[PDB]
Amino acid sequence: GKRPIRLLPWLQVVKIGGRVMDRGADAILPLVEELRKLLPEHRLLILTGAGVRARHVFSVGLDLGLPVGSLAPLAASEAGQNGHILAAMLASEGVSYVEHPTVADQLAIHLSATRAVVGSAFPPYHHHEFPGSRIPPHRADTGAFLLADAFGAAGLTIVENVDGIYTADPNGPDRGQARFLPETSATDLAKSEGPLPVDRALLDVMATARHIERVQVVNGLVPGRLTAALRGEHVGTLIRTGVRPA
Amino acid sequence: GKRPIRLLPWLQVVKIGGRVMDRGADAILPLVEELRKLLPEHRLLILTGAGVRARHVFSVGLDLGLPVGSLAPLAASEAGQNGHILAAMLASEGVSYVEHPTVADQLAIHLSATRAVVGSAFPPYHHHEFPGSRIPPHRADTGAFLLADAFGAAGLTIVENVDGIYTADPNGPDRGQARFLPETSATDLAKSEGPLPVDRALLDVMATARHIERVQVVNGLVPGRLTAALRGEHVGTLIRTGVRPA
Amino acid sequence: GKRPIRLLPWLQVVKIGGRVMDRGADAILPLVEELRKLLPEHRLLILTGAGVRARHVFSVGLDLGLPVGSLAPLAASEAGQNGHILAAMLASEGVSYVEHPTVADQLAIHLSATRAVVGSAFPPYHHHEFPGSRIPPHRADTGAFLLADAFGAAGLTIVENVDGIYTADPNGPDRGQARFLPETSATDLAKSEGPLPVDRALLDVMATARHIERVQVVNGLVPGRLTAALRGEHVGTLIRTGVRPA
Amino acid sequence: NSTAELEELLMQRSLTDPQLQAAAAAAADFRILPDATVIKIGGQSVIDRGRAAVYPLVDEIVAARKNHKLLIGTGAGTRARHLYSIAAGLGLPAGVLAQLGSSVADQNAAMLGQLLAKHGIPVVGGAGLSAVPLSLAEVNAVVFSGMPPYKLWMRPAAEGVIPPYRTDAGCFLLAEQFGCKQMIFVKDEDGLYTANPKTSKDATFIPRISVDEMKAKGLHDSILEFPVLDLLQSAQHVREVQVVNGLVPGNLTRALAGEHVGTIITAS
Amino acid sequence: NSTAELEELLMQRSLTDPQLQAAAAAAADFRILPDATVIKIGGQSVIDRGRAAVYPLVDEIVAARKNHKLLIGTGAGTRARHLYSIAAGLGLPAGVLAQLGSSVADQNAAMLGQLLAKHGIPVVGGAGLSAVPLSLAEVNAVVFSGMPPYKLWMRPAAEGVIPPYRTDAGCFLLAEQFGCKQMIFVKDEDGLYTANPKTSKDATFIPRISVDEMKAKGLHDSILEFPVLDLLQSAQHVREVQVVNGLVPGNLTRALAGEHVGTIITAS
Amino acid sequence: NSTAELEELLMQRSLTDPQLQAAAAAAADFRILPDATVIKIGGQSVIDRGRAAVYPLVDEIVAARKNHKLLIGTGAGTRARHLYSIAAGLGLPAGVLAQLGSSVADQNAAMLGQLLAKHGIPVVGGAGLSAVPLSLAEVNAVVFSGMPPYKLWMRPAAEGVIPPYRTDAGCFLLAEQFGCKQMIFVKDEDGLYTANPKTSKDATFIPRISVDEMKAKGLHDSILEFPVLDLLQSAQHVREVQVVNGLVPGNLTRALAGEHVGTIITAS
Ligand SMILES: Nc1ncnc2c1ncn2[C@@H]1O[C@H](COP(=O)(O)OP(=O)(O)OP(=O)(O)O)[C@@H](O)[C@H]1O
Ligand SMILES: Nc1ncnc2c1ncn2[C@@H]1O[C@H](COP(=O)(O)OP(=O)(O)OP(=O)(O)O)[C@@H](O)[C@H]1O
Ligand SMILES: Nc1ncnc2c1ncn2[C@@H]1O[C@H](COP(=O)(O)OP(=O)(O)OP(=O)(O)O)[C@@H](O)[C@H]1O
Ligand SMILES: [Mg+2]
Ligand SMILES: [Mg+2]
Ligand SMILES: [Mg+2]
Ligand SMILES: [W+6]
Ligand SMILES: [W+6]
Ligand SMILES: [W+6]
Ligand SMILES: [W+6]
Ligand SMILES: [W+6]
Ligand SMILES: [W+6]
Ligand SMILES: [W+6]
Ligand SMILES: [W+6]
Ligand SMILES: [W+6]
Ligand SMILES: [W+6]
Ligand SMILES: [W+6]
Ligand SMILES: [W+6]
Ligand SMILES: [W+6]
Ligand SMILES: [W+6]
Ligand SMILES: [W+6]
Ligand SMILES: [W+6]
Ligand SMILES: [W+6]
Ligand SMILES: [W+6]
Ligand SMILES: [W+6]
Ligand SMILES: [W+6]
Ligand SMILES: [W+6]
Ligand SMILES: [W+6]
Ligand SMILES: [W+6]
Ligand SMILES: [W+6]
Ligand SMILES: [W+6]
Ligand SMILES: [W+6]
Ligand SMILES: [W+6]
Ligand SMILES: [W+6]
Ligand SMILES: [W+6]
Ligand SMILES: [W+6]
Ligand SMILES: [W+6]
Ligand SMILES: [W+6]
Ligand SMILES: [W+6]
Ligand SMILES: [W+6]
Ligand SMILES: [W+6]
Ligand SMILES: [W+6]
Ligand SMILES: [W+6]
Ligand SMILES: [W+6]
Ligand SMILES: [W+6]
Ligand SMILES: [W+6]
Ligand SMILES: [W+6]
Ligand SMILES: [W+6]
Ligand SMILES: [W+6]
Ligand SMILES: [W+6]
Ligand SMILES: [W+6]
Ligand SMILES: [W+6]
Ligand SMILES: [W+6]
Ligand SMILES: [W+6]
Ligand SMILES: [W+6]
Ligand SMILES: [W+6]
Ligand SMILES: [W+6]
Ligand SMILES: [W+6]
Ligand SMILES: [W+6]
Ligand SMILES: [W+6]
Ligand SMILES: [W+6]
Ligand SMILES: [W+6]
Ligand SMILES: [W+6]
Ligand SMILES: [W+6]
Ligand SMILES: [W+6]
Ligand SMILES: [W+6]
Ligand SMILES: [W+6]
Ligand SMILES: [W+6]
Ligand SMILES: [W+6]
Ligand SMILES: [W+6]
Repeated sequence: GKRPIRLLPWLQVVKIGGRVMDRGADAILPLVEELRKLLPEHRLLILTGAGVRARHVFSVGLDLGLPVGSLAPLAASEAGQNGHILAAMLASEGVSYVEHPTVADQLAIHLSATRAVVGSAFPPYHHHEFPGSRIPPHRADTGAFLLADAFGAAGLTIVENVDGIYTADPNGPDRGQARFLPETSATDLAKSEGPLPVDRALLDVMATARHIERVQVVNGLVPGRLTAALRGEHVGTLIRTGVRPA
Repeated sequence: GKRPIRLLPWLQVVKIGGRVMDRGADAILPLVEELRKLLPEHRLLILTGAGVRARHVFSVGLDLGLPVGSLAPLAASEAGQNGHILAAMLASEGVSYVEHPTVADQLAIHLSATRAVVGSAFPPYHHHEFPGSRIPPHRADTGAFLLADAFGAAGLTIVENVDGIYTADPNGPDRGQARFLPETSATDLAKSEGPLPVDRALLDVMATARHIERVQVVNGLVPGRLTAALRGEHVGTLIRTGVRPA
Repeated sequence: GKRPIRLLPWLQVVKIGGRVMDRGADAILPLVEELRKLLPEHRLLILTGAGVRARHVFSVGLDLGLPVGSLAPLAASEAGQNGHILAAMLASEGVSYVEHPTVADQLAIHLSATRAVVGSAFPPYHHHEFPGSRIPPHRADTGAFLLADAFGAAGLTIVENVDGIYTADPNGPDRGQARFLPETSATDLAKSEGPLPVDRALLDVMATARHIERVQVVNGLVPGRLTAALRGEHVGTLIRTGVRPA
Repeated sequence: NSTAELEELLMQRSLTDPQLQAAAAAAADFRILPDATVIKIGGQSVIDRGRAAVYPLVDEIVAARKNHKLLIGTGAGTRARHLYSIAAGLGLPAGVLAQLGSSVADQNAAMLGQLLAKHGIPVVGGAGLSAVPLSLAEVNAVVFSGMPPYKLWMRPAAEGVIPPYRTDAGCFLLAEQFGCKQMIFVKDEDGLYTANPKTSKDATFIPRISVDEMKAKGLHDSILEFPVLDLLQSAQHVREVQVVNGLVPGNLTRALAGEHVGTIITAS
Repeated sequence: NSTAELEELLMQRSLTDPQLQAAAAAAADFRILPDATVIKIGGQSVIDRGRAAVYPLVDEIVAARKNHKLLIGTGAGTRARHLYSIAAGLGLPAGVLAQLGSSVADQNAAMLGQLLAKHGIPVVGGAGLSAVPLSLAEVNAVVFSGMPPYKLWMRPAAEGVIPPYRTDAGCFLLAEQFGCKQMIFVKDEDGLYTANPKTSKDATFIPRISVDEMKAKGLHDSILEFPVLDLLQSAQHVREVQVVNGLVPGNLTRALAGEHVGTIITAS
Repeated sequence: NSTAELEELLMQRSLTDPQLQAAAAAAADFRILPDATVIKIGGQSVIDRGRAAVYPLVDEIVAARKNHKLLIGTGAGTRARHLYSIAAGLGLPAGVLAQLGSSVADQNAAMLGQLLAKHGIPVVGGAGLSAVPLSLAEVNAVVFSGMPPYKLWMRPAAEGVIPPYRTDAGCFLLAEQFGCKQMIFVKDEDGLYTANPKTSKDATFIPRISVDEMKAKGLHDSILEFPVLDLLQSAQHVREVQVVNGLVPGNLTRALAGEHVGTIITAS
C-alpha cells in the first residue's frame, strides 16, 4: 500500500504491563526466566509500563491541580523505573535498560551488541501530551505500539496480568458478566464504551498503523504464554489493527 | 617519523557528500545497497556532509548578519540530518547514527558491536570556528579527514556527485574547459585558485597530517566505485597528502 | 546470608592506580600489552584512579579554601582523564572509556559488545561527599570496590605501584621498618593507624560488603602480576573483606 | 467527587475506566504560567524570509517584553520541507521525518536567539517554560524550538508520512499545558481567508471563526492546519488563538495590546 | 602549616597519611553560599499529602523568599517505598534501589517546581546551587531533588538493602557543602519526641537535643534517621538542624524568622 | 551584491568558489554581544597560584561587573601540561591531548565559579554567551572554560602533538564570534617584552605592537603564542587584545576602565 519501509523487520517488541511488575518477585522471577530462554530465539525490545505508582503520582498531581502535560512525564518515570528493575534482573545475560533517545536512534546498534534491551514503553510526549482528559492518554501500550509500528517490527506482544480482553473488567464490579474475547479488532473495541486492559489511544494509533497487523495480549502470569505468543500461537486475545498486507 | 600511534588502524572512513544525499532515493538507494554489501568486508565509519540545506541556512544566516561561528553549527546540523537518514536505511543491518562525543570517545566499542556506524562529517568547531571567511571553513571533508587521520585509519574515501577533481567546476560556467585530474597533491591544489569539490581547509589539514597518505574522491553515483576505492583501485581522483611512510 | 543477587557474576573488575598511570609510557605500555593479552580470558571493567594531578588540584582547591565536596569532583576528573588515556591505548582492541551513568546502567550491554571497557574508579559523590576530612574520602579504591561488590563481580584486583601493603609507607620516612603483608583483613587494617596504599574508606565499605570476599593488591609495574592475580594466584597482598560465602 | 473517591478509582480501575476518567475531570485546574503569551514565529512564513521579516519582529519582541511575558516558539520551514521530501521518497515513516523537522526548528530558534541575546532573552530547551527569565522585568521572554518532542513516537497522519503535529501544534500544546493566556501565530498573511490568498485573487478575509465553522465551510486555507485545530477544540486552557501577519510593522505589538488584528479562531 | 608544607605532603604521601590529613584540616574554610538556608520539603510527610499540605507551603516559600535565600529540596515518599519493596524482594542491592528512589524525589521536585514557576523559582539539577536564581531579589530560591547522586555507588547500610543516605542526607550534605547558614527539615510532626508520636499517645516533645543525647537516650523516633545524624556530627559548616511541622500554617516562615518552632538537633 | 545574487551563488557553486566567498564577505555584520568584554584568567599564570592570585581577582570581578559585562574564561595550566606530557609520551595525537586539556580548564572554571557563586555569577558551558546572567545588573558576568571544543578534531600543529589552539585561542574565538568590544588576557607578567622576562634579566617592555611587528622582530616571548596571534589577524570584530598582569592589584579593574596597562597587541 506504498507504505513506509520497515526499519527493523526482524525485531520482536514485548510490552510488559506495569501491574505485572507491581506483583514483585512472584511474577517477575518467572517472567525473567522465560525471557532468558527467549533471548537466543528472538531479537527483543522489551518495554515496560508504569503500573500502580503512576496512579499514585496521578492522585497527587491531580490533587495539586496539575494539567495532563504535567502528569505524563511523571507516569513515564514509573515505567522507566520498572525497566531499570527488569534490566537489572537480566544484566547477567547482557541486557541493559536504554533511554528514549537511544531507542529512537541507536536501537539497531544495541541489538547488534546484545540479544535484548529494555526500555520504557511510555512515549516522550510529556508536556506536549494532548489535552482533553486529565489522564495522559498516550501511555505504555500506545508508546510500544507506536515504536513497533514505526520500526515495522515482526510483532508486538502485550504481556498483562489477565488472559486478554474481556467484555468487562474481570477484576471489576461487573466481573460476573465479563466474557473472554479471543479475538477482536481495534475498530470494534474503539466503538465500545467501557474499560479495557489497553489504552484507548492504542486503538487510535492502530487505525493509522502501517505495518503491524495484529497485537496479542497475553497473561504474563502464566509461564509459557509469552513464548507461545512470540511464535504466533493464540494464547490470549488477538487484536486486529486493520492494517492489511501489501 | 616519530608520529603518533594509530588508534584504529583497521578502520575505513567514508565521507558521503551532502549533495549525493540531496539526490534522494535515486542516489541513496543504490548507495545503501553498495554499503550493505561492504559491511562484511570492512569496518566502516560513514560520515555524511551537509549539502543544499546548509546553503539555505547560510543564505538566511548571512542575511541576518550572523558571524561564521553562528553559521558553523547550523550547517553541521544538516550533515547530522543526512546521517540520520542514511543510518535509518541501514538500520536493519545493525547500523545506527552516533553523535560526535560517541565518535570521539566510544567509536571502538561501537565498531565492536556492529560493522558500520554513521556519523556527521562536520567537526564540532561551532561557535569556535575560525574567522576570516563568512563561510565556515571546517566543513565535512575537513572533519572527516581530521578524524580519519587522528585515528590513523586505513583510509578516507570521499564519495561525491562527480568523478573527482577537475581543473574547473564541471557543473559551472567554465564547464567546457574542465579537465579531469586522476591524481593530484594537496600542495598543488592549495596553490591553485578556483573552486574544488573538497573544502580548501582539507588541503590545510592534509599538510599537518600524520598518517593518511592518500584520499580518493570518487563518484558515488556510479555503483561499484566506492567498493573499488575501498580496495585501493583508482577510479576517481587520488589526492596525495604529503604524509610519507615511516 | 540472604544477600542481594549478583548482577554480573562473570565480571572481573581491575582498578589501576593513578600513580601507575603517572609513570607514563614506561609503565603504561607494558600494562597495555598485558591487558591486551587478558581480553580473551576475562570480561573486564578496568577502572582508573587519579594520581598526582588530583594532589595538585587539592593543593589549589585547599589554598582557595574549598570544601571537601568541591574537591571530590575535581579529583574525579583526573581519574577520568587517566581512563581516557588508557582506553585510547586499547582502542584498536575494541575498548572504549564509558562514563559513570553508562557504567551504572549499561555495563552489561557494553560488555556484550566488547571484551573490556574502561571507566573512572572514582564514585560520583561529588558535592555530596561526606564531611570530616578536607580530603575526599571516597576515592578510586573505594569506588571500584563499591561497584565490584554491587555487581557481585567475580573479583576486584587493585593494581598499584608497590608490591602490596606494608607495615609502613615503603616509599616514606619510615621506609626502613616497612614489612610486607602478604595477607591481611580489612578489620585489622581499619584498627591500625598509618598510611596505606588504599583508601581508608575502602575498609569501611568492605565491612558492609555483600559479595567480594577478597581483594588483591598487586604491583602493576611487574609484568604478569595482574594476569596471575586474575587467576587467583597470590602475588601481592590479599585483603579479606569479612564477607563469608552463603 | 472527593480526593478519596478519585484515589480509590485511581487504585482500583484501569485508567480507561469511564468512571475514573470522569472523576479525574473534576480535579482542580492549576495554570502554570497564566500571565504568559505564547507566540509562534513562522518558519517558512517569517524566518526563512531573513532580515526584512525578522529584524522588525525582533524589535517588536524587545519592545513588547516590557509589558508582556512571552514564550516565543519557532517554525521550521523550507529546510524541513526538503528533509521531508528526501525522507518520504525513501519510504521513511512519520516518526523518522519528525526528528528531521525538529532540527530545522532548532536552527531557527538558534538564529532568533542570537539576535535577541544582547537583550537578555535566552533560547531554552527542556522546560520551554523557563521560570527565571520569564520572571524578570529585564527579561520576560524566552525563545524555544516549536517542534513537539514526539520523534519516533510521532502519531502518523491518516495518509502519507508528513508528521501531522509540527510547530504550530508544538507551540499550541505548550500554551495549553502551561495555561497561558493567549496564543498568537505570526505568519505571512493577514489572517484566515475563505480561500488561500496566495493562489486566489478573490479570497475574503475572516476576522473571527470557530473551528466547527471552518470545518463546515470546508475551509482548506491551511494557515493553520487541522491537527492544531482539533487540539484547540480539546484544550482546557487556551480556547482561542489569533493568527497575525508578522510582516506588517507592529502587528505583533498590537495583538499583544488587545487589538483585533488578524483572525481569531475559537474552539467553539 | 603553610601552603608549602601542605603541598609537599600532598605530593609525597598517600592521602591516607595522618600527617597530610592533619595539614589539610588546617586549610582555610570558604563558605560558598553562606547566606542561604536549605529546606527539605518532606516526601511522605508533605508532598504525598497533596494540596492541603503543599499549597500553604508554596505560599510560605513565595513570601519567605522576599527576606531569605532558599534552596528547597524534596523528599521521595511512598512511591520510593514501593520501589524499594519490589526491588528488595527481587534481591537487588542498595545501589540499584538508590537509583529508583532518585526518580521519585525528582517527580516531587517537578511537581513543586510547577507550582512555583509563575513565581520565578526554577527546579535545578547540576549545581543545586544555582547561582543566578539565588542572587536575584525577584527569585532568591530554587528547588532541587533531595536524593544524593550516589546511584550504584551508594554505601549500603549494615543490614538490608534500603539505601541509608536518602533525601534528608542529600539535603543536609548540600547545606554542608555550600556552607549554608541553616538547615530546616519540613515534615509532618512538630519535632522530635521521646517516642514516635504516630504510634504512641504519650511521647514527650523535645525542643532541643544533641545527637549524642539522642543516641544515649536510645531514641528510635526516626523523624531524622541516624545516617544524617552521623553526618551532622562530622559537619564543618552546619552544626545544628531544625525539624519543623510543615502542616502547621506559617511554621516554615517562623523558623526562617528565627523562631524556635520544632526541634533543634545539635552536632554536640 | 544583493541577497538574490548571494542566494544564487550559494545554491549553484561550491562553497570554495571565490565568487561565492566574495559575495558572502559583503553580508551585514551583526555583533551578538557587542557590550561584553571577554577576559581570560590564566591557568598556569593565575589560578594555579592559588589564593594570593585568585582572591584579589575575584574581588576585581565582583567590583567590575557593576560597570562592565564580562565573559570570564579560564586557562588550564600545570595539570594540562602533565596530561600532555604523559599522552605525548605514549604517542597520542593532538586530538586526544585536546580532550585532556579541556578537563583541566573545566576544573579551573569550577573553582573560580565556586568563589563567585555567592555573587550571583554562574559557570556556563553550552552558549558561553549566557544571555540571562549577562543581562542582569545583579549579575553581568559569567565564567566559562577556555578550551575550544575541537576535541578529537583539533587541528595539529606543524610539529609535535601539543594542541595549538588552547585556552587563549578558545577565549579569543568566543570574543570574536560574539563581536565583543574588548579581549583582555590576564596573566602573570606586565605584558609583552622583547624577551621572556622570567628567563632574561634585560627584556624591554612593549606597550603596544602589531602581530606583524611581533613576527618581524622575531618575538619568541610567547605570553600569547602564535596560533591566537594568527586568529587575531583574521578576526572581523576583535582587532586588538590587551595582555595584563593579574597579579598586580587592580590591573584588571584599570584595564576595564580604559587604562593602558599592559600590552596592546593589534591585528595590524
Ligand atoms: N475489558 C477488560 N478486559 C480485561 N481487563 C480489563 C478490562 N477492563 C479493565 N481491565 C483491567 O485492566 C487491568 C490491567 O490494568 P492496566 O492495563 O492499567 O495495567 P498495566 O497494563 O499493567 O499498566 P501499564 O499501562 O502502566 O503498563 C486488568 O487487570 C483488568 O482488571
Ligand atoms: N574543480 C572542481 N572539480 C570537481 N567539482 C567541482 C570543482 N569545483 C566545484 N565543483 C563542484 O563541487 C560540487 C560538489 O559540491 P560540494 O562539494 O559542495 O558538495 P558535497 O561535497 O556533496 O557537500 P558537503 O561538503 O556538504 O558534503 C560538484 O558537483 C561540482 O559542481
Ligand atoms: N602501608 C603502605 N603500604 C604500601 N604503600 C603505602 C603504604 N602507605 C603509603 N603507601 C604509599 O601508597 C603509594 C600508592 O599511592 P596511592 O595509593 O595514592 O596511589 P594510587 O593508588 O596510584 O592513586 P589513586 O588512589 O588516585 O589511584 C605507594 O607508592 C606507597 O608509597
Ligand atoms: Mg494494560
Ligand atoms: Mg564535496
Ligand atoms: Mg593506592
Ligand atoms: W522515562
Ligand atoms: W527513566
Ligand atoms: W527514559
Ligand atoms: W531520557
Ligand atoms: W525520559
Ligand atoms: W518535560
Ligand atoms: W516536553
Ligand atoms: W551535528
Ligand atoms: W545532529
Ligand atoms: W551530532
Ligand atoms: W551532539
Ligand atoms: W552536535
Ligand atoms: W554552539
Ligand atoms: W561551541
Ligand atoms: W569523572
Ligand atoms: W570524565
Ligand atoms: W565520568
Ligand atoms: W559523567
Ligand atoms: W563525571
Ligand atoms: W557536581
Ligand atoms: W553532585
Ligand atoms: W530539538
Ligand atoms: W547553537
Ligand atoms: W541554541
Ligand atoms: W536553560
Ligand atoms: W542551561
Ligand atoms: W521540556
Ligand atoms: W519540550
Ligand atoms: W518543561
Ligand atoms: W522539562
Ligand atoms: W516544555
Ligand atoms: W534552565
Ligand atoms: W533558568
Ligand atoms: W535560563
Ligand atoms: W525543538
Ligand atoms: W535524578
Ligand atoms: W518535568
Ligand atoms: W523538571
Ligand atoms: W538550570
Ligand atoms: W538549564
Ligand atoms: W550537581
Ligand atoms: W547534585
Ligand atoms: W553543583
Ligand atoms: W555541578
Ligand atoms: W549539588
Ligand atoms: W543552570
Ligand atoms: W543559572
Ligand atoms: W538562568
Ligand atoms: W536557572
Ligand atoms: W534527584
Ligand atoms: W569541557
Ligand atoms: W563542578
Ligand atoms: W561546574
Ligand atoms: W546554564
Ligand atoms: W543550566
Ligand atoms: W556552546
Ligand atoms: W563552547
Ligand atoms: W553558545
Ligand atoms: W550553544
Ligand atoms: W560558546
Ligand atoms: W543556560
Ligand atoms: W540562562
Ligand atoms: W544561567
Ligand atoms: W571547557
